[PDB]
Amino acid sequence: PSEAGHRLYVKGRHLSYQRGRRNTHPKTSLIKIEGVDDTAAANFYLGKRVAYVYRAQKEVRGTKIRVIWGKITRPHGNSGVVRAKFTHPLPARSFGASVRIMLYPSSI
Amino acid sequence: SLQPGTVLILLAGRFRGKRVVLLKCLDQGVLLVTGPFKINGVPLRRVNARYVIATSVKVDLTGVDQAKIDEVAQPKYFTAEKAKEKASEEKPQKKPVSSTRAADQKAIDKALIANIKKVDMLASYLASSFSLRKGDKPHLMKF
Amino acid sequence: RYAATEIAPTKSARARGSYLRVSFKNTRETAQAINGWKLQRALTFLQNVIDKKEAVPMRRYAGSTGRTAQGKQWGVSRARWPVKSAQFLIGLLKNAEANADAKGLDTGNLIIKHIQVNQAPKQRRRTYRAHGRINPYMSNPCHIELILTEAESHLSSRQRGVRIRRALT
Amino acid sequence: MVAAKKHVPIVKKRTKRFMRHQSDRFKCLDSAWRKPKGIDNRVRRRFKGNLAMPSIGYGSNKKTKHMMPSGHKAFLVHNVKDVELLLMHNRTYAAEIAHNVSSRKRIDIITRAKQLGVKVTNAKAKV
Amino acid sequence: MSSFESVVVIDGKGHLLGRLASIVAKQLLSGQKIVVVRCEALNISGEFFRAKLKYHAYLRKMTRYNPTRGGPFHFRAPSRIFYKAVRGMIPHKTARGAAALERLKVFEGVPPPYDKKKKMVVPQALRVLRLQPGRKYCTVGRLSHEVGWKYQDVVARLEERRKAKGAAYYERKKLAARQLSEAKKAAAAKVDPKVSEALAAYGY
RNA sequence: AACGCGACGAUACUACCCGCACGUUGUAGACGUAUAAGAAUAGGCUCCGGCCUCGUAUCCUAGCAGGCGAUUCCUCCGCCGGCCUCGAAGUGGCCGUCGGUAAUUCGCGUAUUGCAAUUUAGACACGCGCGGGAUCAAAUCCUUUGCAGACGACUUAGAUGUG
RNA sequence: CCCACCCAUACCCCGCCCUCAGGGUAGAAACGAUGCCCUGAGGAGUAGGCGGCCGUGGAGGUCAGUGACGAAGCCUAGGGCG
RNA sequence: AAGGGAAGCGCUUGUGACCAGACUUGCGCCCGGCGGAUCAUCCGGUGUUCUCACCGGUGCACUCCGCCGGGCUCAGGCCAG
Repeated sequence: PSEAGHRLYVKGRHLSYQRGRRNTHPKTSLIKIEGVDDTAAANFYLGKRVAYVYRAQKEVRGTKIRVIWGKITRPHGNSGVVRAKFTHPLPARSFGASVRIMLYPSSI
Repeated sequence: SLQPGTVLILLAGRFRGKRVVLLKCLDQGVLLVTGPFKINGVPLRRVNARYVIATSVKVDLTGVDQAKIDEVAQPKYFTAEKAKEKASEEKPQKKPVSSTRAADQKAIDKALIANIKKVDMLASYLASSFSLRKGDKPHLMKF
Repeated sequence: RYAATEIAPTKSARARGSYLRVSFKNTRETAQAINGWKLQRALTFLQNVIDKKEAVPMRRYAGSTGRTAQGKQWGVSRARWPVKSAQFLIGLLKNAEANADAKGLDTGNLIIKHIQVNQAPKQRRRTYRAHGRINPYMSNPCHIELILTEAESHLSSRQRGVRIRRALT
Repeated sequence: MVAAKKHVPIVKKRTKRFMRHQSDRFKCLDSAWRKPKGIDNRVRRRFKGNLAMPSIGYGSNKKTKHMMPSGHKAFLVHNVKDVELLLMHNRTYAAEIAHNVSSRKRIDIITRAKQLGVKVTNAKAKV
Repeated sequence: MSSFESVVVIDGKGHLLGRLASIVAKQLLSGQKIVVVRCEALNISGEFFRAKLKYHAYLRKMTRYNPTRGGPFHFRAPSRIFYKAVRGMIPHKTARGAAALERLKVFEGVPPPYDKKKKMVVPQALRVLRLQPGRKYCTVGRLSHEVGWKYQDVVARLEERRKAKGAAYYERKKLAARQLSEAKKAAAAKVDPKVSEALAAYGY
């Protein structure tokens, strides 16, 4: 009987797209890392993988759960918020929503 | 960070978040690792450097058959029969392990556990699974 | 021809009327009121409408219709009594019931599957108005049709292996 | 053969059609693009948030122009002589039988094109 | 420490209204659930007649035709004042703003489900950490009471009962702490020399 | 407040309650979703030794997504019963029984998911099935009333009676 | 006063379309030469000027063109090219 | 299917529904079994672009043409490490 956990990812929250005062660019998204506060800690996670995991209505190939894949590109600002590029822009309803950030590819 | 005979944490795949020992470093990002099998259930297998994490703990590798290791490291040991097992398997039954894999795994892990049981609680550490627990920040922690 | 072409003609009874001198709006409202019901209940309801015992709700064509308590039978306040539309629908329903009897179906278990009221070519009249104008009085006829029927894996290798695991254990 | 010539990837800069202004509000106005000639109209003045206007910039690559996603260029075919015209272009051109060709001549064209290896886009229409 | 939790419960005593509303609104729009207590203990900087004058100007602003609909509904509870600040700080006229406002809950006092939980404070909004000691400040509860809030005494009495139960709970907690200290001493007089020496070096 | 809330009466079916088989059902988005003193900040806490910048803390954390067996352990969880407790939008404690339980150590199984592919796993709500207990309801139309009225709406009365 | 950060169609690098300018292409194994290859630059636009393409009714020639095994027309949350 | 005091329009996702493509193997070798003489060379006639071909003859088991039972090379669609 274990009684432990299984988390191998770092929690993140998709906040918004890269944007100005008016215009928003859905090409890149802004991700807040759990526990990252500064640019050096962000630079640790640059290049790391990221998955937006959601659920749908129809099971297509054995699962009702769909994923969107991407990677961290560069730090954003001084807060450690990271800029992320995905295979497809995020659904824009996932503003303030959970993403799983994977430590592969790893260099440590 | 990775040397012949070092404990790594596999992060992805069937054995995700689990500690094994890297034995030999193959080419094009391929690493030959073993559990050992009798310790944590991981057999002789090859994984990817970009998906492992190298831990500073070094296991005493003296007493292992390097000829056996590189004989296994020859680039057919898995793919040569992979098609045979795929055809054989596809009420459900576990498909049999090859006798060659069984013999080499037995020799290698016999030597490896003989070396491992010297340092304290290393067997338990290798059998235990890796996990991140609230407040654990990978960007600062030393492995 | 009928709009509802997905109902077989050997199990259903249909009635039709063309170029009927009734109000299209009132006929549509009362046909929608009697839609989907049993034949006997529709006939009783239409006779009650003629007798001013029950009223049809005014849902779409409901300009300045006074309220009546009978409207609460429909969750509405605005209801009306289209006697002439009710009479012509009773005529068509009796014709369809006679057709069903001829075909041999059980009249006690028949529902109004399809009902439709369409607009017919308009029939002109003219009346006299002051300031040198003549007012047109196009009457607004409608076609009616009704039909009654008897009431009654490309999984991946990882997925396959994981399912083998849970099947074994 | 079935496979076409190796070609550079077919990239399409824009996929959705250029809709004429106010066509969605007026039903007498069809969706075909018309150049607006107004002096204060914002589609012509190119204000942001308005409909885009066709330009030569949206032009497709010369190497991939007039090519179907299969990698062939469509050729309208009326008969067996037209498919024998397409004979020497198995890897570059495809046969598209005209809409007014009868079923029997369609069968003949399909047979000849199968012998020639020329792909027919609409071989299963009347099957 | 930039951590994600189920619900963050903030004890609002000693917090400045605008700054606390700013932090709460940013968390809400980032996707965190916030529950604020003791909005009657919230504080507003400046002087109390300044705050009362601002609220009286707010009361003056009112629709003519029908005060029943459309007019600015001048909510007089401190919980509603803090909610007004957060709503003005969040884009409430959109789906995302509605979602954030649904993620927010605000109360007077500490209801029973939240008196058993841990209440956190925001250092960037604390009155003691922000206001210069010579400056005056007012209380949202007093402002609400003198503008027309009807339940100052009720929350005061409920707070008194809650503090009594908290005193009893803390008596039990101190007993538990003393017993735990005695147990740790008695056990450390045993364990195994090696174990204790090693746990030390590590840091525990 | 007609999209604010509470209490109570009766609730035929549908299924009202109860247990699980669950659901290709939903969710502004589980993955340890762990953590109650109060009060002051030109002071406070304490076992009365002392301690207080610092929650970069405490708890918890090992076992085929967590097996089977064995020396040793009475530690920690869970469910049901009794006594009490909690009302601000309603819970926790004690005892008991029963079930599970590495704090030390060991053997047998993991292989093949083939070099990664979300580690489909939580919660509440809703829906389909069973088998145990329980009950056999109302409203509107219709007629009537005038304490009401433009029509609606409202106060009333129709089942045996002071009708 | 100092540091860092955010972004415009702007500035820099790359790809693609078009236009213009500058070169090459015959004892032809030779070309929709009105073609093809190399290099660079440039791209807002009212009145106005020039060019090329699309469509309609009818006429000459041609496709030994299509068609009752279905022309034209019409409808289409079915597709392809520009 | 959407709908708390307008609809409608542009960029970009997501859900649902409905669809066009692509792929099904091609090429070449090591074999073996075959079915067979459209191998070469030379001779006669014919036509041309004066050295190139077609016919008729000659030419039949490591020579040429098609099939099969295999093995190997290469190239093959989609998304990725």
